[PDB]
Amino acid sequence: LGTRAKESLDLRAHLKQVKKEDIEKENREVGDWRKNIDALSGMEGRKKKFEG
Amino acid sequence: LKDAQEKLELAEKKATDAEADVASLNRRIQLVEEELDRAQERLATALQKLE
Repeated sequence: LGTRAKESLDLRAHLKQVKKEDIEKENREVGDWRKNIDALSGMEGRKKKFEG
Repeated sequence: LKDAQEKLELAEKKATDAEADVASLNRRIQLVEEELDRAQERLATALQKLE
């Protein structure tokens, strides 16, 4: 019984390690943008839209 | 000319009325600038609470 429990736990732990290795590996892909605002109180362009 | 005189007077009055609207538009510009700044600040705090 102890041997069976040990082998089952070993297999489960090995699978969990294989998963968790890549789980911790590339977890920085969550870096994205937040798109805050600044009120753009300094835009003083001219009316020359020809490019559309 | 008399009619040109009345026309120039009316046009200068129209200029002055446009200046009164210039004042009102200035007030709109200033208050909306306050709104812009307040929105910048509130958006910053909302994003922080999101974090």
